[PDB]
Amino acid sequence: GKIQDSLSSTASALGKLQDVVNQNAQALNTLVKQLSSNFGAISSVLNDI
Amino acid sequence: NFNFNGLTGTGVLTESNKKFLPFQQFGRDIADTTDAVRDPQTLEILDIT
Repeated sequence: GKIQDSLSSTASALGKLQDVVNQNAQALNTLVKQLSSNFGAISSVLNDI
Repeated sequence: NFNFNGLTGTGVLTESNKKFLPFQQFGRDIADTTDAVRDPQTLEILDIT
């Protein structure tokens, strides 16, 4: 009943799994957003050039 | 394929539940993934899947 209690109220102890999805998810968003960068081009979007 | 008044892309055009105001010409959910155009003739909102 304490095990049922401690995980149905507190959300902090699930942080170990929560990091792994978050460490996955931060890499995905920064993977896509690099297309907004020019790398010294006149435009970051490809279709304009 | 589609070309709009400055912005362009390629995909399927279907209906939508999202709403606009008198000023929008563009639409993206997160991290420059353009998905929503209210058309410049019928003034009717669409999605880009």
